[PDB]
Amino acid sequence: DNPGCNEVNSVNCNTSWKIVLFMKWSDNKDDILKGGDVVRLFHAEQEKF
Amino acid sequence: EAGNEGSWFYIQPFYKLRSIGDSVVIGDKVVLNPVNAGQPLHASSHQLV
Repeated sequence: DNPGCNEVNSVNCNTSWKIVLFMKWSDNKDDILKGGDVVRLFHAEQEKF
Repeated sequence: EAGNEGSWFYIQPFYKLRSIGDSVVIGDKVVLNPVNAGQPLHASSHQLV
Protein backbone atom coordinates (compact mmCIF):
# COMPACT_ATOMS: atom_id res chain seq x y z
CA ASP A 1 0.00 0.00 0.00
CA ASN A 2 2.84 2.40 0.82
CA PRO A 3 6.42 2.71 -0.53
CA GLY A 4 8.32 3.16 2.73
CA CYS A 5 6.37 0.96 5.11
CA ASN A 6 7.89 -1.86 7.18
CA GLU A 7 5.55 -3.78 9.42
CA VAL A 8 6.09 -4.75 13.06
CA ASN A 9 6.01 -8.40 14.16
CA SER A 10 6.75 -10.38 17.32
CA VAL A 11 9.43 -13.10 17.04
CA ASN A 12 12.64 -14.05 18.89
CA CYS A 13 14.69 -11.67 16.71
CA ASN A 14 16.46 -8.83 18.52
CA THR A 15 15.83 -5.09 18.33
CA SER A 16 16.30 -1.99 20.47
CA TRP A 17 13.48 0.46 21.17
CA LYS A 18 15.07 3.76 22.20
CA ILE A 19 12.81 5.51 24.72
CA VAL A 20 13.07 9.10 23.46
CA LEU A 21 10.97 11.51 25.49
CA PHE A 22 8.41 14.07 24.34
CA MET A 23 6.72 15.57 27.41
CA LYS A 24 7.35 15.06 31.12
CA TRP A 25 4.76 13.92 33.62
CA SER A 26 3.10 16.88 35.40
CA ASP A 27 3.31 18.77 32.13
CA ASN A 28 0.12 17.02 30.96
CA LYS A 29 -2.09 19.34 33.00
CA ASP A 30 -5.20 20.33 31.08
CA ASP A 31 -5.12 24.01 32.10
CA ILE A 32 -1.87 25.04 30.38
CA LEU A 33 -0.51 25.11 26.85
CA LYS A 34 1.63 22.17 25.77
CA GLY A 35 3.73 21.33 22.74
CA GLY A 36 1.07 19.26 21.01
CA ASP A 37 -2.18 21.09 21.68
CA VAL A 38 -4.49 21.93 18.80
CA VAL A 39 -5.88 25.45 19.11
CA ARG A 40 -7.90 27.85 16.98
CA LEU A 41 -6.77 31.48 16.95
CA PHE A 42 -9.91 33.55 17.56
CA HIS A 43 -9.44 37.27 17.12
CA ALA A 44 -10.46 39.21 20.21
CA GLU A 45 -12.76 41.40 18.12
CA GLN A 46 -13.70 40.08 14.68
CA GLU A 47 -13.33 36.34 13.93
CA LYS A 48 -10.91 33.42 13.72
CA PHE A 49 -8.32 33.31 10.96
CA GLU B 1 -17.97 70.52 45.72
CA ALA B 2 -20.57 68.76 47.86
CA GLY B 3 -20.66 65.58 45.80
CA ASN B 4 -23.93 65.71 43.88
CA GLU B 5 -25.67 62.42 43.24
CA GLY B 6 -25.22 61.69 39.56
CA SER B 7 -21.43 61.81 39.75
CA TRP B 8 -21.45 58.00 39.92
CA PHE B 9 -19.73 56.58 36.83
CA TYR B 10 -19.95 53.04 35.52
CA ILE B 11 -16.55 51.90 34.29
CA GLN B 12 -17.07 49.92 31.08
CA PRO B 13 -14.47 48.45 28.72
CA PHE B 14 -13.97 50.00 25.30
CA TYR B 15 -11.90 47.12 23.93
CA LYS B 16 -13.54 43.74 23.38
CA LEU B 17 -10.64 41.96 25.12
CA ARG B 18 -12.03 42.68 28.59
CA SER B 19 -15.46 42.13 30.09
CA ILE B 20 -17.51 42.74 33.23
CA GLY B 21 -15.79 41.23 36.26
CA ASP B 22 -12.24 41.60 34.94
CA SER B 23 -9.87 43.84 36.88
CA VAL B 24 -8.75 47.02 35.11
CA VAL B 25 -5.12 47.25 34.02
CA ILE B 26 -3.18 50.52 34.05
CA GLY B 27 -2.87 52.10 30.62
CA ASP B 28 -5.88 50.64 28.82
CA LYS B 29 -8.69 52.46 27.00
CA VAL B 30 -12.00 52.68 28.85
CA VAL B 31 -15.31 54.48 28.35
CA LEU B 32 -17.15 56.21 31.20
CA ASN B 33 -20.91 56.64 31.46
CA PRO B 34 -23.00 57.93 34.39
CA VAL B 35 -25.23 55.61 36.37
CA ASN B 36 -28.49 57.43 35.55
CA ALA B 37 -27.79 59.34 32.36
CA GLY B 38 -26.96 56.53 29.95
CA GLN B 39 -24.84 58.88 27.82
CA PRO B 40 -21.09 58.13 27.71
CA LEU B 41 -18.97 61.15 28.55
CA HIS B 42 -17.12 62.30 25.43
CA ALA B 43 -14.89 65.16 24.35
CA SER B 44 -16.63 67.40 21.83
CA SER B 45 -15.12 69.39 18.96
CA HIS B 46 -16.95 72.70 19.53
CA GLN B 47 -14.38 75.30 20.53
CA LEU B 48 -15.16 77.95 23.11
CA VAL B 49 -14.89 81.70 22.58
